[PDB]
Amino acid sequence: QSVTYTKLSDVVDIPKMTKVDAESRVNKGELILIKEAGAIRIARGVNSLTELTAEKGEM
Amino acid sequence: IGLPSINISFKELATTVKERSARGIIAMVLKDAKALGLNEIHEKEDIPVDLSAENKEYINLALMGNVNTPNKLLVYVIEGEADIQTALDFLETKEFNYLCMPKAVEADKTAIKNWIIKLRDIDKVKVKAVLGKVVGNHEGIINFTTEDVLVGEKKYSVDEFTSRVAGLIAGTPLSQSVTYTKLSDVVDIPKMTKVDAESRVNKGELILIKEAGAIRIARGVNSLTELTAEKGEMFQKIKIVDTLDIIHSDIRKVIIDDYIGKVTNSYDNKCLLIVAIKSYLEELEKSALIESDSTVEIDFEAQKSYLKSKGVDLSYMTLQEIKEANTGSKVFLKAKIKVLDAMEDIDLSIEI
Amino acid sequence: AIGLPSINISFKELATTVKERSARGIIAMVLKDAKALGLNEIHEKEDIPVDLSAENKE
Amino acid sequence: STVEIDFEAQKSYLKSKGVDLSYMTLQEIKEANTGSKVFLKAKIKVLDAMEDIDLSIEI
Amino acid sequence: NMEARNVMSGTWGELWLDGNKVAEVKKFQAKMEFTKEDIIIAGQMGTDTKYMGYKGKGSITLYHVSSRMHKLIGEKIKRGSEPRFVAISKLNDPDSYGAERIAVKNIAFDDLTLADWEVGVKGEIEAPFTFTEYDFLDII
Amino acid sequence: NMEARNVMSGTWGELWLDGNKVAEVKKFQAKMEFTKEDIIIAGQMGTDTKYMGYKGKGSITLYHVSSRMHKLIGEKIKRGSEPRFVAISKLNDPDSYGAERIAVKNIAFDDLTLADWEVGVKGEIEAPFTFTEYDFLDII
Amino acid sequence: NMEARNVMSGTWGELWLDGNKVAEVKKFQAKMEFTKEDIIIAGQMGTDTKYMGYKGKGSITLYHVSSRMHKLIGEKIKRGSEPRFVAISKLNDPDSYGAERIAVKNIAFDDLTLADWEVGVKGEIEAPFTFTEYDFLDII
Amino acid sequence: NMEARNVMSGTWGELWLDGNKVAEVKKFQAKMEFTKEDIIIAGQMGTDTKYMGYKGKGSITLYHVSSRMHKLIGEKIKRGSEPRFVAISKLNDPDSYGAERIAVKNIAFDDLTLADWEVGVKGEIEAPFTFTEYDFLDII
Amino acid sequence: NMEARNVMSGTWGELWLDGNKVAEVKKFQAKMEFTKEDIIIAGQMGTDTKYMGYKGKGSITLYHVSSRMHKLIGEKIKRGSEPRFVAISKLNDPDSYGAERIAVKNIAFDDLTLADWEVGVKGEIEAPFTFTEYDFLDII
Repeated sequence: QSVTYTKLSDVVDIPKMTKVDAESRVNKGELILIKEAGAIRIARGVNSLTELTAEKGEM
Repeated sequence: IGLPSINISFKELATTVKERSARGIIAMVLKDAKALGLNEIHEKEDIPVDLSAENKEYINLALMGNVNTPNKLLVYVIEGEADIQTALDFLETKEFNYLCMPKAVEADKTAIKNWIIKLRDIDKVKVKAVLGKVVGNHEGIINFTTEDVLVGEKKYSVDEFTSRVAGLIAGTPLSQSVTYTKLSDVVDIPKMTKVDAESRVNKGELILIKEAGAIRIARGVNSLTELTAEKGEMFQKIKIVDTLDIIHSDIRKVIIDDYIGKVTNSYDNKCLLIVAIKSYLEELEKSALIESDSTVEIDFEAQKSYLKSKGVDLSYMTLQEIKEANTGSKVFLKAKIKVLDAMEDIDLSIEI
Repeated sequence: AIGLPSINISFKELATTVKERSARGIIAMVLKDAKALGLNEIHEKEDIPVDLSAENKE
Repeated sequence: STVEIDFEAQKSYLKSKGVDLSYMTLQEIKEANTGSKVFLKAKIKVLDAMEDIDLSIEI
Repeated sequence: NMEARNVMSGTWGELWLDGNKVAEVKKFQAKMEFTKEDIIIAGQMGTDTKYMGYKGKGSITLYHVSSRMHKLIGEKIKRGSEPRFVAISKLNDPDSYGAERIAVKNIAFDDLTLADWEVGVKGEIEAPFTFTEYDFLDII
Repeated sequence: NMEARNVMSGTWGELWLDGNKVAEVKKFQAKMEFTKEDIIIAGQMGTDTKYMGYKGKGSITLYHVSSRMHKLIGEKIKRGSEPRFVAISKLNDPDSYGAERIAVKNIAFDDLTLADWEVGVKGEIEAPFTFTEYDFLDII
Repeated sequence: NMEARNVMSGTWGELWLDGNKVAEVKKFQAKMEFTKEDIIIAGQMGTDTKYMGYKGKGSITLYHVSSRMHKLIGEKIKRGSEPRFVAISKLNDPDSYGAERIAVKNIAFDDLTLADWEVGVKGEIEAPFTFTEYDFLDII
Repeated sequence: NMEARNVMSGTWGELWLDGNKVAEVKKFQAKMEFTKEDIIIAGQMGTDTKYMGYKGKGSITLYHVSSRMHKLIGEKIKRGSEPRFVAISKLNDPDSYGAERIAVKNIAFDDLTLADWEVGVKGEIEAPFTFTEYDFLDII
Repeated sequence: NMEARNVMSGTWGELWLDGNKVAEVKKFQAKMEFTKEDIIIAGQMGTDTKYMGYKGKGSITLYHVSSRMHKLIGEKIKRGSEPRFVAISKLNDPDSYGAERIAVKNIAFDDLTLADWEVGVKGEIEAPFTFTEYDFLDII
């Protein structure tokens, strides 16, 4: 499995935070919590790597 | 545990309440200085006493249903002197079908219109609102323009009758439509001509009309007025948009619950997902919501375009190789359905 | 450019069919125009040089 | 998946030790003595999970 | 165009039952039997037939490695509630033209085997069934 | 995960009858047959079925070493009183995942063999039966 | 406790018919078939059975050396008077635990063979019968 | 021009009772029986007839899935009020020339089945009736 | 929405007679037969009918396991006193939409079977009756 869209039941509230900002942050490479239908869940399962080279690609 | 109790009591007859409906969830925003928060109102009897009598009458108007009472009422209370966006933020978390707010101003209506348009287009969530005087071109916005509705020797403005309209719409079952639906409680409507009614219904307003007998709704159109090749005349009808939204919500719930992150992206799992979606469509066909002979399939052109975008050489590639290729984390699918409309116009020629 | 998960379900109508494009034949062809000289290799109706006139387009 | 002797690292180590790699067969380089060092290379493939789904419906 | 290599071998078959892959599968079968009625037409020596409907019948044979069918149907059958399943079969021979993948729906099994063993004999299970619907995915 | 060694061999089977271990079992069998009724639904080409009940049927084959069945049923059958028994079968192959143990209840036998022998042939006994109930112990 | 030597060999069988020893027996058989009736009980998926009675059936096969059956039944059958006989079978293998001796009573034969021969084939006779009663002597 | 495919199959029938479609319909029929009087004319050997009227009769059979007829007529029949109904029958075979649709009016049922069930058998209900009028829609 | 699983199976029936459950019930049925009078109206070709009343009829069959009906009615019938009973029938199939329960009141039996037995056949008893009233509980 993966950690994308994994719901955190314990967490209750996050500061107000916009969708386009989340897109930009995950584009830079960040793990953030997002508000979505139902409980609070993980936006994406990326790590901190952001440099793209012939040796190490998107995967 | 006490002694055995055998009590036989005598009482008079009591009135019968209208049957509850499984479908239809409506959220309303009220402004009161006391008892802020979210309240779930299931029955007309259970209303918090902190609210004013005027808010109670708005709730009561929302409670009545066309054929059945709406399933659940979500009320959010804000004291006032506050931005509407803070209530919209809380409402984004919950699940609802219609949004109405009797105490409205022009800026508040603009905010709600923008918020719902943004949700429907970007957030991929299908929600609707009933607004007093809004010229929004979207299907998610319902424009109801009738002035000075008088019920039981009272005066209701156009903006504060939207709760009743939303309750009426939520009470209607899927098989039927709100066209020519009559309101017994309503007594009098200001005088108005038929040509004006034709012009307004062509413009895209949901208005009240006075016919033989009680008052009734003229037509069940949306606020959509501009048509394209992709969006035809079908999307202007409330019933069709409602069933499409139901299909969207069901499929999204299934996909989110069972497939996102859980399973690996391989062609066999795509076939399993296709079979599941086909089974859901068959279930819909059995209930007669949609016509028979619906299909689900892999969208070949989108997959090939995606492969071209990533620089994959399609030369010397079999159609099976292209169809079964690895697409990273993306799944491309397409489907086809058909929906009918209700009976509204009749021509009968009699020869004597 | 990775982003947030996207689950979109779109409603539409009235698609249309097209003509199949084949890999069968090759044709040698001669044109005269005062610009965009040299050979020109064309596979589809959209990658035509705008330099050629409409009469040459015909 | 494949497992084999890492040729490039072995050749680099042979250069670092002063050995001459010219007029040497591939097989000769493969089974050359490398002291206490073993260089191996393996190649495997992994697949991602479903994250984004596109559904087009025509009425 | 035909070469003897183009015949599909049954070793390249795969089966999914109720969404779960089964690896110890020996054979799979599915077939539709038509119901026909004889109709004698006046003035014609050759009698004709009228098509009325069909029967779907199949069977699955698998090596005895786990209690798959017990867990699937045993407890529900006793209580009086009958379950229905979906199966997907794929035949993909590398030397053939392409793959063949069919989904068989509304499957109801005919029996349940609790124990069948013999000294000096390896275990096997045969499970007949009936069905009503099907779909085509990737036909040749 | 699937290997040829994981298939259960029938040599590793064990049987208890009426609480007594029988060392001399050749094969054991138990199976439930469902009763189904055809139902034609208007507007549908594929006919469906309705589940109505089941039959349990089995058999035991054993080498002829003692008079087990005679002592079990012979005298009671003549008097008009029919006995009922319980059997437990266990299949435990060391190379498989685990054991399979099932209890078969309310067993009534179909016949009784008094003598069956031939010159130059070793003796064997076959005893079919029916049953109604069962339980699961240690399924895989 | 079991050794492969404990299985009874059929070469060690003996038969007495009407009090006379027959040295020429090839096989002997006797078996009781129960009569059962299906009974469906409300609220129960597994159908049960009721025991009603039994049928005894058997057969004797012997090498053709004398006219035993002719002398036994031929003249009486024509006159309309049917005879009844008693048979005793004994199975005594030295390597087994013990002997098994059963008396089969009220035997009525099914047919009579007058002649059955073929060139290059040795003679044999098969005689089916029915019976009603039995007794146990020296069971294991 | 007669073909075997043109014969109408009854699996393509459909029924509407009191404005509501009945999915579980099994059989439908309706018939008008003419009343005739024999007349003998002087000088004429063959007897002739006179037509005086007709009486309509029909029947419906459905699979037992709900208490439809109870809700239709049960309470009303006790109080002494008799309801009349309208039924529409449609037969549309894809291989036939066209569809056939008839409305049967002024229907009065003959009885009401409160309960008829049998262990081991599926439920069915048969309901005869009488009618007076009819109308033609989409005649062939 | 018609499915084959929704058809009610009669093995799930239950009966209460005079307040006591009867486990050995085999069959139950109850029916109301309407009385109709033909009426011919001048100027109308089709004959019409008038509803005048109804008569209730039913039957019960049980497996012969006890002398229930004897104790119920035998002594009373001789003296000239006729008892009336109440019966409750329940049909609750797990695969159906819901349960159906009907109470049949003012039951008068038609006869009393003192003895009916047959060698080789199991015992059964059939008891017809007539009734007047009914009530609906848990209608579908």
